[PDB]
Amino acid sequence: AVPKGKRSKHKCKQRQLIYFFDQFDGVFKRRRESFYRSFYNPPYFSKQTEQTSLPPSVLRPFRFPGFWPGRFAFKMAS
Amino acid sequence: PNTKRRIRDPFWRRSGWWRWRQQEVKAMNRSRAFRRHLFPRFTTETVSFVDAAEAEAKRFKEIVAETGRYPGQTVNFFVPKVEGAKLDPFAALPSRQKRLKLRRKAVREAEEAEKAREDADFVWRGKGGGRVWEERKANIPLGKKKLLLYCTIIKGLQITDAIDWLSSLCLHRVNYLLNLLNASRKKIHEQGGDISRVYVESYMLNIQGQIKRPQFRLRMVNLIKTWKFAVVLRFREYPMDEYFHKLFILKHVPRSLTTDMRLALAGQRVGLHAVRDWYPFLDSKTRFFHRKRLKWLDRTRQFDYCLARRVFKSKYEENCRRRKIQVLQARGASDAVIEEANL
Amino acid sequence: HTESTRRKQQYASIIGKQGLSKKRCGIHWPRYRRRHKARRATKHKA
Amino acid sequence: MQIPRDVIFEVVRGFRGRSRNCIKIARVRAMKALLYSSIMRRQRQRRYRVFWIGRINAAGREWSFPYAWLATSLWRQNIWLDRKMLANLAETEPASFRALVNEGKSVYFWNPDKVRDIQDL
RNA sequence: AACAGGUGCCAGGCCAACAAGAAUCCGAUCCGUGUAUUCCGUAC
RNA sequence: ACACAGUCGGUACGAAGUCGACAAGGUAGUUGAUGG
RNA sequence: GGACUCCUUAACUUAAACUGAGGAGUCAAGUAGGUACAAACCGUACAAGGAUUAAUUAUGUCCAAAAAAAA
RNA sequence: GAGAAGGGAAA
RNA sequence: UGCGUACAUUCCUUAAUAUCUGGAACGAUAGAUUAUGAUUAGGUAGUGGAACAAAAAAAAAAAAAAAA
RNA sequence: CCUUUUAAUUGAUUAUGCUGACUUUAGUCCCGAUAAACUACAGUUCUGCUUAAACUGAGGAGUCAAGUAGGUACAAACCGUACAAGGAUUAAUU
RNA sequence: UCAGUUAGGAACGAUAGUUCACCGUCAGAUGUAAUACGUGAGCUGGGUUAAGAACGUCUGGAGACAGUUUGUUCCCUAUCUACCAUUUAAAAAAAAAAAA
RNA sequence: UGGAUGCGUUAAAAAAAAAAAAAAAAAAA
Repeated sequence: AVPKGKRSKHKCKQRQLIYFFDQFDGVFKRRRESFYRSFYNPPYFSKQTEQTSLPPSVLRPFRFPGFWPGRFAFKMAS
Repeated sequence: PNTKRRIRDPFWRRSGWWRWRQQEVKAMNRSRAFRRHLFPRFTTETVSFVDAAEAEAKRFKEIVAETGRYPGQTVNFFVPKVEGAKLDPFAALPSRQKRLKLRRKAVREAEEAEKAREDADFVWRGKGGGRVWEERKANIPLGKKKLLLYCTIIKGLQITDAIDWLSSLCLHRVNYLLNLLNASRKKIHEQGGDISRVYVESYMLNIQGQIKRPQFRLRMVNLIKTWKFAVVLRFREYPMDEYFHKLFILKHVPRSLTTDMRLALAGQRVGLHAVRDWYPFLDSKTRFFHRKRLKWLDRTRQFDYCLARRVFKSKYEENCRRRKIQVLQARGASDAVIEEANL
Repeated sequence: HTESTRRKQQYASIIGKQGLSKKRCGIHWPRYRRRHKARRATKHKA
Repeated sequence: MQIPRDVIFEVVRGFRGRSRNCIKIARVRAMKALLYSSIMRRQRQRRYRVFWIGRINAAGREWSFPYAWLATSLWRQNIWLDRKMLANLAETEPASFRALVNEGKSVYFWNPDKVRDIQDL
């Protein structure tokens, strides 16, 4: 069995939107939610990337300085 | 997965999504969205953004069309472009990137000028404005159909939100878009733009081609294609007034910012005052109830849009200035150096 | 066809203007030069 | 070609999909559009005329003088206002239309030579 | 006007070892072998 | 779009005012035509 | 070496948009109207072109749908 | 008042 | 005793090329186009007339009003 | 420009036309046979199949192909690689 | 025979490519017709209508028979209509900035 | 300590019934 005609641009656009919503609500929202929940734990440190990665760390940066009420850096010692 | 999750369909609904229903529902949605706005009840002026380079190009081309001559020509005439011509008839005009550079220059100049204008705190400016960057990446081995998904995800989001989005997807070929976003953010920061208020305003996909390979089958030989595409992203630094009206009044706050606030509170990296400090932006419930409180205060005429905007802008600017001063002090710099850094 | 129509329109747009240059004329440069030579032809020995 | 290419592309402006820019489909669509225009421009006169006729009939029936009697009366009276004018007077000049109806009645409702009073016999 | 080549593109007189104009005026943004006017060389 | 997806037509401002406006009113800027 | 309607016929099961003859009309190569809906029936003061005037053609006059029932 | 035998439904 | 309904070379604008439409007429330095002149102008096959098809070549791109 | 000419072989919605580009089918079909761990105080995961001796006086029982198919950094590069006396009697030097 | 507000139902085999039939059992309720003699992009391939080969028959022959036989690749990932399943919503993606 | 199926068991009643997905004097969202 084969198509009897060419699918139109209008219907292809409709399909684009429908598949976008399907993939969004089926994969992308869930993956983003899991990613944002993982932030409450120290970032994963792969032992196979030791040779080139940074030393292990736990701190997660606050990336909007305009909303930070505390101190940004400590004065140089002497 | 949940196996009972509600997956959305933009064209059909059980409740009835015929065209008349869509019309009525979207009229309701437009009304609600407009009523979500709080507007100042007193302003001195209604300044609107204009692009001098675009206006000059428009007038230049209008003159060329109306007189058949370049502006200032008296003897010769305008010569349109023909096949094989190596001269651009509109070479005197700036390119799109040059116009963007001139826009950034004008924005900087107007920002500096506004700091010495009386009544600058009572002026309405509107949505548009601010600096704009256009960044392009080529040779992406992805097709239009997938790029449309990945760009519809991030359109309209703050840059860090978009980066988090695309990083959460665990897709190998989205590394191209992630590289573009990271490089653009680094470039804007180095040029002095405030990463905190840079949004992805629009995208554009430009095909480049497709490499074809034979695929030998039972009765025929096919050609399988690998795409070649380029992506152009438009980043915009929102002016401080627009940033205030978006985050504070309409409660459209970056989830990256909200997550950082919640992580700080959970880890006790800030004081107890931070809870009330960040109440207007912290969570959905706090944002909703603060919006209700602001609406009631505005309807009783106790809320002051201009005073609130000034307080928000001053707090933001002072936090940034403190960051700069303390990072300088962490180096052991001299008082003269620190003072000269502020000029 | 479309190519011939486009070429004729471009030639009609450029051919009637004096003082053009090679970069302005492109593929029509020899034709434009011959046309201007023919137009000059009447000035010889006045 | 049956129609010039430029005219085809100018006529298919506002159409749906490939009909706007593909010559093969635009030609068929433009042919049909202009043929419809040609036929309907010849046909529309009587479609307007029936509208005038219905308007006049309703206006006359409002005064108890149907269109048939009104038309006979006017034509007999040597009043040659056309249907469009009569409909316009009906919808915009009610007093003048009522005067026309009264004139038509004065001719239609003639009286016999002898009239009989039989109310008390 | 085939009084060839080159010189930023259409040059008899800028170069090209043997003739003759850095000729003048006008050119949106650079240049002009271009327009207009004019002088000169040529048994080329 | 009900549509070989086109064609012919297609909304008639203000009074949204008011210190308004022939014969009666029972004063509503209301009313006059109509007994078997 | 065309089609259908009509008139007159031969063949057929007094059958077939059957086959085959003699004459007119339409189609073929003729739009828009009527006949419910893709040629051949009716009708045309038959279509160069434009327009918001008019006419009793066929045929209609309860509604779909234009068009009579004063006192 | 009729293959009014397109649908409704009329003296 | 009525009326509805298709048809305008009524108005306005074009066209007529196998020797007969006035025209064997009126003009004439190369036809301006007929105002109550006529016939008229659906059309497959076939036949015929006309107008285009932006180019090239040619030894004819300044005796042209007013302004410059 | 106009005029005259042109032998241009001069007008393409159509030949399952030719040479190509780019859409629809569609983000659909297509994913070959068994796999784990590499460790906060020792070790030996499980499975399929069984010529895996490489001097012992013996070139180690073949032919053919790879126009160099198991060299080399998580390389579809660069560089290097078939020695018939096998060169290191290198039990040396340190 | 006529009549419905049409209500519930009518089993299996031998030979046979068979349909319609014949014969046997159960039952004691022949049913008939249409749906492209419904249905092969749903199945089979026994008969039947290719290449091989054989018998009878016809010709001088190659060959043949509305005579009989044996052997002989039954494709398609479903675009649309139809149907059976199936579906949060006003919002819980993005955007929707007025008045002057 | 259990699951599925029929070769097991039960019912063959209701149709204004069992049940459902859009409360509706809201006539220009």
